[PDB]
Amino acid sequence: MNQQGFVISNELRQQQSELTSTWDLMLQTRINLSRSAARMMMDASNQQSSAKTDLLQNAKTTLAQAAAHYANFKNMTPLPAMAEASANVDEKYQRYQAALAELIQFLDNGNMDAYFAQPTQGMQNALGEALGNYARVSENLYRQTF
Amino acid sequence: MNQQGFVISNELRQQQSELTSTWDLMLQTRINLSRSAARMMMDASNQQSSAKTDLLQNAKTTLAQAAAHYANFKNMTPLPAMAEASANVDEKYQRYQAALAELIQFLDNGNMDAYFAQPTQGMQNALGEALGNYARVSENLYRQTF
Repeated sequence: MNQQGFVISNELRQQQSELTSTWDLMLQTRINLSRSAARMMMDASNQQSSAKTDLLQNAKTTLAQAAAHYANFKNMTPLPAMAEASANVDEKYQRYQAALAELIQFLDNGNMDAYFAQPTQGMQNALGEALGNYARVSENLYRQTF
Repeated sequence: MNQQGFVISNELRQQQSELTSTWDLMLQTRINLSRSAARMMMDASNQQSSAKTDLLQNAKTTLAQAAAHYANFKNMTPLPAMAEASANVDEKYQRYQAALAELIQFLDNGNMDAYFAQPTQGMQNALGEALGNYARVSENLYRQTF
């Protein structure tokens, strides 16, 4: 229907929002984990809450928040035009969320070797790429509506 | 003019694009610097290009790319409705771009102490916040046009 433009617009609006929230968060989680891993050597110092003192904790919350965000995005059924794009993103998200979930495990148990061996970058890049696509396909939509 | 909707739309389209590119990049630069700082201790190993071996180099390019992006955004005069928002973002960007430029200096000269003392987070958060505003004000625009 004519007036339905807004309901199908705000939907494609929130799909983009929380999606950019997820990325912003996993991107902030990887930096938090590095601040913990970096300081888990010569410049340790802090004894109160050893290991999980400050940034490790902040990196558990940031992933938790990115999980909460995406959970909504996945809750919304993708438009027929965006089905193949949404899936590509979902898959790429699975790998990277997992990668970070394991980096948190690694930092919890002092597994530095494991930490620095996982090729986290490729999985981050794989997700960004899928994101740029979804966005392209997504913006195109409105342009194919004005 | 009536048809001008597209020229004023695509403009507010690219302003948002390259702006999200900048953030994505500084967010990727801080993670690169941590990978370098983290490994600039027990798990060094690599002798080819010591210090500036891999991630330090990648972190110079990512900032360089984020600089290139924003340079465009700043090149575009802000709409009367977005002037006060664009400025708030500019300022907050100045602090954080600088913060990262110095973390690169720190990692180049082995200044680990300086590296872990700068309160990078507050400046990142200060920028994200200003970004959420600009976005709000920016999205509102089209909604105040449909």
